[PDB]
Amino acid sequence: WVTFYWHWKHLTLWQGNVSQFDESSTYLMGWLRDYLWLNSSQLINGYNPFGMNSLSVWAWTFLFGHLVYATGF
Amino acid sequence: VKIAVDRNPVETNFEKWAKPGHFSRALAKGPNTTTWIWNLHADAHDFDNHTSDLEEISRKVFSAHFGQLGIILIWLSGMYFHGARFSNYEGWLSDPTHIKPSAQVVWPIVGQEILNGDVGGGFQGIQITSGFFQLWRASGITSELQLYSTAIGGLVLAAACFFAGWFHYHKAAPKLEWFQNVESMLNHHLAGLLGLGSLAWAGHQIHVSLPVNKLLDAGVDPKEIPLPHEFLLNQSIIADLYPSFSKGLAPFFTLNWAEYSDFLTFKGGLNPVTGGLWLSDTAHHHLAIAVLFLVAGHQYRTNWGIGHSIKDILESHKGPFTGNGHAGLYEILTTSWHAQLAINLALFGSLSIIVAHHMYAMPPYPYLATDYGTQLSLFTHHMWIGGFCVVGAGAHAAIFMVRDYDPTNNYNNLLDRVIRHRDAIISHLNWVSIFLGFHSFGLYIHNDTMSALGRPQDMFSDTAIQLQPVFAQWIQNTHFTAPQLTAPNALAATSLTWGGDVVAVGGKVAMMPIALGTSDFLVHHIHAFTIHVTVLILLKGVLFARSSRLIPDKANLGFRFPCDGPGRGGTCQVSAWDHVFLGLFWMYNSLSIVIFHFSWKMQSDVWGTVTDSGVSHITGGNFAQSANTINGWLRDFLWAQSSQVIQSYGSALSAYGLMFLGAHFVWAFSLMFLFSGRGYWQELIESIVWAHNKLRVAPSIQPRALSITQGRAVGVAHYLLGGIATTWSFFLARIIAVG
Amino acid sequence: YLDGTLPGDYGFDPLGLLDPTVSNGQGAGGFVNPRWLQYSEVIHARWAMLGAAGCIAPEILGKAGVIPAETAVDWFRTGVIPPAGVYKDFWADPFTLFFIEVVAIQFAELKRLQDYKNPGSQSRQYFLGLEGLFKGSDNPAYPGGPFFNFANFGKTEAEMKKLKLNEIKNGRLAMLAMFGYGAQAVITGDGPFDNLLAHLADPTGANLIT
Amino acid sequence: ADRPLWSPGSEPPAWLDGSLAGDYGFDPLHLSEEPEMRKWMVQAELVHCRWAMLGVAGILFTSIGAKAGGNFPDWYDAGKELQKNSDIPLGSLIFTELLLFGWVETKRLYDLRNPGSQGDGSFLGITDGLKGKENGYPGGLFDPMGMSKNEASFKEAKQKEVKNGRLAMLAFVGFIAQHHATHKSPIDNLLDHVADPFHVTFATNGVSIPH
Amino acid sequence: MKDFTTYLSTAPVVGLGWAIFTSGLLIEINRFFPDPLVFSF
Ligand SMILES: CC1=C(C/C=C(\C)CCC[C@H](C)CCC[C@H](C)CCCC(C)C)C(=O)c2ccccc2C1=O
Ligand SMILES: C[As](C)(=O)[O-]
Ligand SMILES: C[As](C)(=O)[O-]
Repeated sequence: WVTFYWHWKHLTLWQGNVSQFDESSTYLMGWLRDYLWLNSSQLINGYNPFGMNSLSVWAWTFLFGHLVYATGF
Repeated sequence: VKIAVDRNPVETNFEKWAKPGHFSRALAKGPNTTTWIWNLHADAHDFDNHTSDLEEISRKVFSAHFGQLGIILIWLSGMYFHGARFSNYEGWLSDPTHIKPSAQVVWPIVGQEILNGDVGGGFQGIQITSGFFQLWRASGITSELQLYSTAIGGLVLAAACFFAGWFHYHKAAPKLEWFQNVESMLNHHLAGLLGLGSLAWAGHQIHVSLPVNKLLDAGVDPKEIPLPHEFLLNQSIIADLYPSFSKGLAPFFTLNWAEYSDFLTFKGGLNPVTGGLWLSDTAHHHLAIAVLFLVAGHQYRTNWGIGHSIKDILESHKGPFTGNGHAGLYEILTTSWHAQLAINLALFGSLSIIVAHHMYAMPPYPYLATDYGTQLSLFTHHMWIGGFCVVGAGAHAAIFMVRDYDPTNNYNNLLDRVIRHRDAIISHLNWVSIFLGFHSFGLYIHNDTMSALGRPQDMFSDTAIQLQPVFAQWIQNTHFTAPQLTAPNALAATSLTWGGDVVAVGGKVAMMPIALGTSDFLVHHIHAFTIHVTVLILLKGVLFARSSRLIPDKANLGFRFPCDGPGRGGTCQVSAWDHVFLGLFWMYNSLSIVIFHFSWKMQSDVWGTVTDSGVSHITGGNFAQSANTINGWLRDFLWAQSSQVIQSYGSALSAYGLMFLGAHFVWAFSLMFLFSGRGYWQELIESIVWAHNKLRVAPSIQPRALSITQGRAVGVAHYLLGGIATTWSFFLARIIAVG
Repeated sequence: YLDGTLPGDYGFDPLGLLDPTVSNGQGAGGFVNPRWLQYSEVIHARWAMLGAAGCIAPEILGKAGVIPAETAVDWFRTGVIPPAGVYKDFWADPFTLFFIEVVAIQFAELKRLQDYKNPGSQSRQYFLGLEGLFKGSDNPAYPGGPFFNFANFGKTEAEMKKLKLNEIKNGRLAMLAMFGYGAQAVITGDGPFDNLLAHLADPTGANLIT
Repeated sequence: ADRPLWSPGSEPPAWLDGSLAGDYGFDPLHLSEEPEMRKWMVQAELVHCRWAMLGVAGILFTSIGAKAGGNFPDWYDAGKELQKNSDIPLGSLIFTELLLFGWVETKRLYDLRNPGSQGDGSFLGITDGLKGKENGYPGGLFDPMGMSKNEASFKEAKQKEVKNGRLAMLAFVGFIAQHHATHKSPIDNLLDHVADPFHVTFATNGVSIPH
Repeated sequence: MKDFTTYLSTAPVVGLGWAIFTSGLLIEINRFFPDPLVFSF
C-alpha cells in the first residue's frame, strides 16, 4: 500500500496532472483503473506477434512473479 | 406395490421451535458455547445425524422435497409477475430486434435510479439476462394481462406444494416400504412424470405454433393477433393457417400418418431473417421424448407377472474377472438416501453442462441469437451449477460410504474389487496429471519464452508450426457430410458451427461457423488436465475414507473432521470433507478456464456485425495468436475486455463494477481464513474477552472462534463467492456493451 | 378381502385402493379409506344421476311439443362454458345466479360435512326449527329422517339393502352416462339426444370409426 | 352443548366459554389465548365497535340528509371540501384532536392495567365515578341513567352492543368496497337496488371481463 | 400462541425486526431529506 501510494503520487506528479491524483485518489475504482489497469500497456505489449522489444524480459518476469505467487498459494 | 402412511405421526405445534437443536440431543441441552449456533446451522438438514431412524429420514427428505419445490414455484411466479407488472414486454414484443429486455425497476432514493437503463418501449429499468422474454414469446403472449394469471396459478400451485409437504410429513407420513418402491418410483418418474409431461407440452407446442411461426413473424402487432383460444377452437382459422387441419383427425386413428406434415415438420436450421427456430421441430422432438419415456417406463415387473424386476437383472450379470457382481446394489440404493443422491448428482451436473453446450450453439428460442448476452449468462450459469453438482456427488459418495455402508449385507465383489486396487488408480492418475501439466501447461511457458527471446518463427503458431486437432475436425466432417450421405431425410447439419452459411440478423451475425486450431487444441488439453485433477481430488477423497495406508481407524472419525493429529510429521486435510474442499477449488479453476475459452472464442471468431463486404467481428480475430501464450489471455482478452467493468460508473452498469470490486474484496477476505488457523485467533479473542470483563459486558455464552472445519468452510465459501461474483460482473458488463 | 357385505360390492378393485392396510394409524388423516371412498362414490352417483337426466331432459322434451323450442337447448350451451354459448334471457345473469348457488350449495354442503366430521351434530344446535330433520344415521351416506325420508320404503333391512344396491347400480350407470355426454359433446358438438337420432337413422353411417 | 356456536358441531376453544359478551367460540388463529391478550382484545373490539357504530350512524345520517335535500356531502371526500372554506386550519385541527384524545385514551389505558386506579380523586376530586366496573365497561359518570345497576339486565344489554358494533364495522367495510366500484353514496346504492333488483353487483367491475 | 411468541425471540426477530426498523428509518430520512452531507450549521 505504501509503495502504491508513493508511486502513483509521483506518477500523477510527473505527468504534470497532480489534479488527476487529487481527483481520483478518493475511491478504489480509481486505484484499480487509473493506476493498475492504465500504467501497464508496455507490460502486455513487451512481446507480441508483431515483435518484441527491450520490455519483453520484464513482462516475462512480471508473469514469473505471478507464477511464484500462485505456487505460494 | 401399495400405499402406506401413518396418521398424525408428529403433532403440529410451535414448541419444538422454542428449543433449537432438538434434532441433536447434544445441541438441545443448551448453547454454552458460540459453536452451538454454527452446529445448529450445519446440522439441521443432516437427517441421518438426528437419529438412525431411516423411516424418519425418508419422511424428512420427502418433505424437504416439497419444501424446495414450493420455493421453486414461488420463484417462477415472481419472475412471471415481474414480467407482468413492471417491464417492457409489450414494447419488446412489438419490436424485438432493437428493444432490450428489462423486468426490474429500482426505487428513487440515493441516485440508484440511474440503474434504470434506457431500454425503450416507453419504459426504463434494469436489463435482464435471464432469458424470460424470448421464452415467453414462444407462447403467443400478446399483452401483460396473461402473466398476472400465470403467476397467480403458479403461486396457488406453490401453496398447494407446501400443503402437500406438511400433509405427507405430519398427516400422511409414509413408511420405508413406499419410499423403497424403486419399481414404482421409476415407472412413475420415467413413464408418468416424464412421458405424460412431454406429451402434454408437445400437444401445447402443436396448438401454439400459429402466432410464432406465422403471425408474430409477419409484422402483425400482438394486439392484432387473434388470441390463442380464437386459434384453438375455430376450425376455419386452423384450416386457413395450416391446410393439414380440419381433415377429420382420420390419419391418427388408422395410424396412416401421411397427411400430418404442416405442424410436425423436420427441417433443421433457421432462416437468416427469422432469427430463431421453429416450433414444429420442438413439437416433434417432444412427441418423440414422450413416446420414448412412456414406453421405457414399462419395462419392470410390478404386480401382474409382466416384465422383470431390478434384483433379477442385477443378479444375472456376472463375468470371469469379477465374479458374483451386483450382489446387493439394489440394497445399496434402497437402504441409503445418500447413495441415490450421489448417484443422481453424478451425471446431473454433467447433463447440466451438456445442456449448456447444447444451448450455446443451438438457441432453442426466437430472437435471441443476436442477444449475445443471454447465451453467455445461461451457458456459464449451467456450467457452474453442473460443476457444483458433480462435486456434491463426489461428496455424497463418501457420505454414503461413511454412515450408511457395511460390506456384509450390501456386500458386492465389484465394490471390494474397486477398493482392493484403490492405490494404483491414484498413482496412475497422478502420473497422468503430471503428463498433462508438463504437456498442456508447459507449452504456454515455451511459447512465452520463444516470443520473448526474439524468435517469433519458433513459437507455436498456426503460421510458424501448426499444432491443431483433426479428430474434432473429422467429427465435424462426419456431421457436415451427414446430410444426404449418412442422414438422407435430414436437411441441414447438426449445427451451423461447422457448416459455413453465416447467418446474420440485423447486422449482428446470428451464427457463424466455429474454427478449431492450435489454440483450441491447447485449451481443450488444459480443460482435460483440470478436469482430471478435479476427478483425482474427488476420487482420492471418496476411496480413502473407510481406510488408508496411514490411519486404519479412519471410519470412526466420521466424514467431517479436519485432521487426526500432528503426529507422523503432520496430518492435515485427510478427511473426504477436505478432499471436497479442494475439489471445489479445482472445479472453480476448470469451469473458469472453460467459460473464458467460451467467451473469448465466441467474441473473436463467432460474433460480430455483417457489412456489405463480409462480417466485421467484435475483435480483430485476436484468438489465433494470443491463446498460444499465457500473456495472450492478458494481452487481448483480460486486459482488453475489462474496460467496461471499470468504466461503467457513468451509466446503469455501475452496479456491475460495484459487484466486481466487492467480489475481489470477499475473495481476499476468504484468503484470510484459508491461510490462518485458530490458535492466534482464539488467543486474540482471549485478550478481547479480557478487555470485556473489565467493564462487565461479556456474554454468558462462551465466545469461541469458528471450528477448523467451519474455518475452511468459510474460506472456501468466500473464495468461490468472490471468484464467481467477479467473473459474473465481468462477463455481464462486457457483453452488454458489445451486443 | 371384499367380504361382499357392502351394497354395491362386486369384487372389482384391481388397484385395491380400498384395503384396510393403507392408512394404518387412526385419525382425521387423508381421503383414501373406505369411510370416505364409498361415501364419495355414492355422492358422485347421486349427482351424476341428477345430471344425466338434467343434461338430456330439455333436449328430448324440446323435440316433443310440450316445452317451448326457445328454452330447449343443449346442456353445454346453457351458460356453463360460456365460450360455447349463454342463454341470454333469464331473470338474472350467470354471475348473479352463480353467487346465489354458491351461498345455497355451500350451506347445503358444509352442513353435510360437519355431520360427517361430527355425526348428528346438526340437530343439536337450533337451526330455524329444522333440527329434527337433520338427525342423521349410523351410516353417513344414508342420513335419512323426517324431511329427507318423508315416506319410507326400506322398513325391512333386506328390502333396504336391495334398494341400496339398485340405487348404487343406477348411480354408477348414470356416472358412465355423464362422462358419455361430455366426450360425446366434444367431437360431435351436438346434443346427446340428437346423436341418438342421427345414429338410429344410419347406424354404420353414424358409428364410432370414421 | 350449552350455547350456539359459529360452526355447528365444531369444538369451542378452551379459553373462552361464556363469560365474554358475544361469545361464539370463533378464534382459529389462537389469538387472545392468554388472559392478558384476551383482556386487551376484548376492550379493543369494544372500542372498535363504539367507533364503528358512531361512524356508520353519522355516514348514514349525512347521506340521508344529502339525498333528501340537505347541504351535506357524502362520507368520502368530505374532509377535503369542509377544510377548504373552514376557519380552523388543518394541523391546528389535527393536533387539537390529538391533544384532546391523548389525555382521555391514557386514562382509558391505565384503567385497563389496574382497574379503579382513576377513582382516587386526583382529577377534580371525582372519587365515586371514574372507576372501572368491568374490563371495558366503565360507569358512574358515563352511565348517568341507572341502566347497568342490575346484572340480569346488564349481561343481556351488553351482549348486543358487541353484535351491533360487529355489524356496524362490517357495514363500514361495505362503505369502502361500495365506493371504489360505484363512486356513489351508500344510500344511493340502496335506492338503486330496491327499485330494481336487476341492478345487483357483479355488473360493473366485480368480476374481470376480458371476454 | 405462547410458543409462537417465545419463538419470536431468535434470529427471525430483532435482527429482522431490528435492522428492518433501521433500514426503513434511514431510507425514509434519505427520501424525505434528499441529499445531506453537512449539518444545518
Ligand atoms: C477471523 C477468523 C476466525 C474468526 C471468525 C469469526 C470470529 C466469525 C464471527 C463473525 C460473525 C459474523 C459474528 C456475527 C454475530 C454477531 C455478534 C451478531 C449478528 C448480527 C445480527 C444483526 C444478525 C476463525 O474462526 C478462523 C478459523 C480458521 C481459519 C481462519 C479463521 C479466521 O481468520
Ligand atoms: C320401493 As316399494 C316398498 O314401493 O316396492
Ligand atoms: C366440429 As365437427 C361435427 O366438424 O367434428
